[PDB]
Amino acid sequence: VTKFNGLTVLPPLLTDEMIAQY
Amino acid sequence: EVFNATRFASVYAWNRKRISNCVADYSVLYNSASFSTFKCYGVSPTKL
Amino acid sequence: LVKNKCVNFNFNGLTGTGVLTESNKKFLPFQQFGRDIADTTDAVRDPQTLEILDITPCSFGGVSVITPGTNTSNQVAVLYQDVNCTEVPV
Amino acid sequence: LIANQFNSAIGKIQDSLSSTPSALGKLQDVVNQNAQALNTLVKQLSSNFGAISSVLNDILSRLDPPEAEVQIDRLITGRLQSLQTYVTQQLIRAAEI
Amino acid sequence: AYTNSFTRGVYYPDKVFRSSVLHSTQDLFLPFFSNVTWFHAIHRFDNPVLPFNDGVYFASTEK
Ligand SMILES: *[C@@H]1O[C@H](CO)[C@@H](O)[C@H](O)[C@H]1NC(C)=O
Ligand SMILES: *[C@@H]1O[C@H](CO)[C@@H](O)[C@H](O)[C@H]1NC(C)=O
Ligand SMILES: *[C@@H]1O[C@H](CO)[C@@H](O)[C@H](O)[C@H]1NC(C)=O
Repeated sequence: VTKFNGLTVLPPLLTDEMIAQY
Repeated sequence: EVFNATRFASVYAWNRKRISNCVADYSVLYNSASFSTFKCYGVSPTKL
Repeated sequence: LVKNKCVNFNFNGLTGTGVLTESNKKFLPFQQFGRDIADTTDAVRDPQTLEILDITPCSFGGVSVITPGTNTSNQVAVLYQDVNCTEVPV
Repeated sequence: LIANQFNSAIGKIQDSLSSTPSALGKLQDVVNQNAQALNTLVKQLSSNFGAISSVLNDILSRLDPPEAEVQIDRLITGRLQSLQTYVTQQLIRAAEI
Repeated sequence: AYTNSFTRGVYYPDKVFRSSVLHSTQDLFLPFFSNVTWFHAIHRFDNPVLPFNDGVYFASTEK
């Protein structure tokens, strides 16, 4: 699976490490 | 140089004088009340 | 010219705003301005010196107020999103 | 025999995922669609929208307020339409997701 | 004599630097694989008169 004009991306609440733990 | 020239060309033979490489003072032109019409059909008559 | 500080600039009428730093990218001799995939004015060359100035937008980001119920307590904790707070106090 | 078959099947799934380039098609398409929508939203900033220029600072300078208001109004209408279109498409895509 | 301009004849449209950017420009370009006129100067041989038509791609090889 593969600068700012008022645009911000919010990180997900569950990181990939914790999703992998789930 | 072109504003105070003693002669001006006719409309059918209008000139095209290029001004470049100089500092242009539009403040005196805007504040000069000698002009009867100073309206601008371009962008603005003061912010230049 | 002031660098590494959020200062407004008007490069012969550009009237932009951002942070001007040293630019590692190499502008070609004829090229003057710079853009990106979003055609944002990323870099500008000086009008008196042959120096390339990288430009980054001034830090912005919405704030959030993490607060418990007001019936519980009035204390809050503010989150300045997507900014390092070595520059938050402003 | 069942254990051997299951192990071989797991290995074959690993190999197929490694080999097939469009295996992660759904996730790749979702990411590409979001990136494309964001890119077109940003590209809408440079559109003229009928004003004298697409640069808000250019409009603000070299312009008196009485017509700078109408130029800014045209820019507002265009950019608000673009943002509303993007938000509606994002709502549709979020419903699909 | 006619010769084919294979791919030469591309110029920078403006003065903007771009890195890994596939930009689309609409301007006066020399078409790829467009036949251009060959001319001679040795041996006698002279240089003729040609029009402009808003754009000329000159290319002279000399020693
Ligand atoms: C806040 O807490 C008090 C004390 O438990 C309670 O009576 C009140 O209903 C709470 N407020 C809300 C909005 O739940
Ligand atoms: C702020 O944090 C970011 C995290 O990515 C780091 O890269 C950056 O260097 C930090 N800023 C300073 C001034 O140390
Ligand atoms: C070059 O291309 C033109 C335009 O299609 C054509 O008329 C001409 O015959 C071509 N010349 C040769 C030598 O094939």
